[PDB]
Order: sequence, then structure tokens, then C-alpha cells
Amino acid sequence: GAPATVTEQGEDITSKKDRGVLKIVKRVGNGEETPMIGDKVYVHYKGKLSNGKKFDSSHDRNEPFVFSLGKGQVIKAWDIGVATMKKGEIAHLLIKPEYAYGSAGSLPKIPSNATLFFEIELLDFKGE
Ligand SMILES: C=CC[C@@H](C(=O)N1CCCC[C@H]1C(=O)O[C@H](CCc1ccc(OC)c(OC)c1)c1cccc(OCC(=O)O)c1)c1ccc(Cl)s1
Repeated sequence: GAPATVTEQGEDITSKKDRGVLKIVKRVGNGEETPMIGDKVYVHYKGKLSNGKKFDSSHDRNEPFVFSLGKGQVIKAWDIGVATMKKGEIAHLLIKPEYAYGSAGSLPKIPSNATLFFEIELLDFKGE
């Protein structure tokens, strides 16, 4: 499973090194530049529970998912994870609850203490 590969071979990109966010690069993006705090980022993604018992995908709006990086507009794992991504890159993230919704969850979609999995494609990013 794509999740299993991230467990075994994913890099811990957390500052605390608690394996709360693990990452594999599935397709290399271009150049060296990755986005700074405050950059506008454009992604496609899809996501599911570590189980997969729930599943959701941006693509259904053929328009990109857009947010300002590093400003708390998304769960912590995304501010951490998307920051490490290059233009055109596709990555897998496996995320412990503490970097997502925690024990609060986000019912009824996301239960308490849920692990999440995402495939993210970084389409572009532009400066504050
Ligand atoms: C419809 C389900 C939501 C989806 C999900 O978990 N996210 C959507 C993509 C981005 C990551 C993550 C997320 O940050 O959810 C957030 C949920 C709200 C939120 C934001 C910031 C948070 O912490 C700083 C936060 O903490 C619990 C929750 C989200 C959803 C939709 C849009 C958005 O920002 C752009 C905008 O507001 O226009 C942000 C999942 C998909 C599959 C899953 Cl399993 S979980």
C-alpha cells in the first residue's frame, strides 16, 4: 500500500522528529525552489484515512486547491509538508492526528485520533 511504503521509507519532516508527518517524493518537481512562508500555493490532492474508510479528492473541481503557506489556513502537516515541495512535484504524506485534527477529530468525516494519508501535487506558488 502507498501508506505502507511511506511508513517504511518515508522521511520524518517534523522538527520534533516524532514521525507525525512522513513523506515520500513520488515524482520529482523542477529546479530547487520550494515555497516560503506567505507564498500562495496551488495544488491538486486526494486524501483518505489510514484505513481509507473515508476518501476525498480536490480534482472534482478541475480548478486547483489554493492557500497561503505557513499562515495556519490548513492543518499543520500541510504547512510543514507543502513547504518542502518543488514545482511539479508529487508527494505522499502520512500524518498522525497531532498534525491534523487530533483527538477532536472532525466528525462525521474524520474520527478522533485519525491518521491521514494524502497525495499532493504542487502546481505552482507565487510570492506574498
Ligand atoms: C473534506 C475533507 C478535508 C480534507 C482535509 O483534511 N484537508 C483539505 C485539504 C487541505 C488539508 C486539509 C485541511 O487542511 O483541511 C482544512 C480544514 C480546516 C482547518 C484549517 C486549519 C487548521 O489548523 C490550522 C485546522 O485544524 C484542525 C483545520 C481545510 C479544508 C478546506 C479548505 C482549507 O483551506 C482553503 C480554504 O479554506 O479555502 C482548509 C481531507 C480529505 C480527506 C481526508 Cl481523510 S481529510
